[PDB]
Amino acid sequence: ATVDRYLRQPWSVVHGIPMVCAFAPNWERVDNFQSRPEDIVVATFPKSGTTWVSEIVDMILQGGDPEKCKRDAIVNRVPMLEFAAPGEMPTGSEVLATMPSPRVVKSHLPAHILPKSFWDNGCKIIYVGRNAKDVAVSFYHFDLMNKFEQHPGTWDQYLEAFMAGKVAYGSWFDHVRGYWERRQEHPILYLFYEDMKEDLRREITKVAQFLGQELTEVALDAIAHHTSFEAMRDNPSTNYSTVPSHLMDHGVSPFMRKGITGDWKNHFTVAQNAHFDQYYAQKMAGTDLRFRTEI
Ligand SMILES: Nc1ncnc2c1ncn2[C@@H]1O[C@H](COP(=O)(O)O)[C@@H](OP(=O)(O)O)[C@H]1O
Ligand SMILES: O=[N+]([O-])c1ccc(O)cc1
Repeated sequence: ATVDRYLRQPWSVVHGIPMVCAFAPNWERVDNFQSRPEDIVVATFPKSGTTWVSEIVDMILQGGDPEKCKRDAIVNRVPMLEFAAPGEMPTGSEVLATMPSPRVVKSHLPAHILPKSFWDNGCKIIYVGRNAKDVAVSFYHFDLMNKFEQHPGTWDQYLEAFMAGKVAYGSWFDHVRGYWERRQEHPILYLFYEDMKEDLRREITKVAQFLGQELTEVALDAIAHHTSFEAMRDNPSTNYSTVPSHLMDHGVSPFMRKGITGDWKNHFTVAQNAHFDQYYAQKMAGTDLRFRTEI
């Protein structure tokens, strides 16, 4: 009721970055967020594998036992730093204040507005990047179903906004390059969604090592089995089916939508693809960061 006036509103702006309308009021709760050195941040541009990696991390911290990951939904096990639903739920920052170390913190904030406390405390950041074409498709369908978002209109107009960095959380180009460069002065494990599709066990192993956790072969296989797309799609703890329909209309588009690399080929027109490829090449010249659009 009270949150309704924030839903389906145009983006607000915080520190020059487009922001979900409901999340933007009382930004100081974010700017002044009190982190701990043991915090683990799962940071992504939206729709790049946040939930996937969050479940992997929580599974690793539970020793590979899926029962401890079924006791609550992932939205509560891994709170989103900047989440807010004024008048209906506590903010993510308030929920995190009460959680025991090691806290797992999800965020989509670009590196330059991630709260300074994280950088000062050297907090381990696991960043996940995904190729921009698949991200755009996933984010468009997410905005169709998620009522916190401004309505995206048609796909062609959404794609123009995406390429120009007008969507919530800003420019994908700036986001992925910012955390790629920031690893110079901070402990960051920079993962690729496409690598995880190619060889999930290889990436789980890298996450475990970054976190200092040793996995038996049995625990590694258990985590890989429980973090397949099919498993996470059918798991009520990870598939977001417990979110009220007035916030996420799962009938419009499910959260666990397709889970592949290359769905952009089913949405980009021949013209859109050529135009996107030409712009992307200009915007990504001068970084060594590279993404795969097919595996
Ligand atoms: N175990 C998994 N394996 C492969 N893809 C997964 C996955 N879990 C979620 N995904 C996909 O990651 C996207 C959600 O990303 P995020 O958690 O950052 O919001 C969605 O992509 P699609 O819309 O392309 O299906 C979701 O289907
Ligand atoms: O991950 N999330 O829950 C999100 C991501 C993007 C957004 O605009 C709102 C919510």
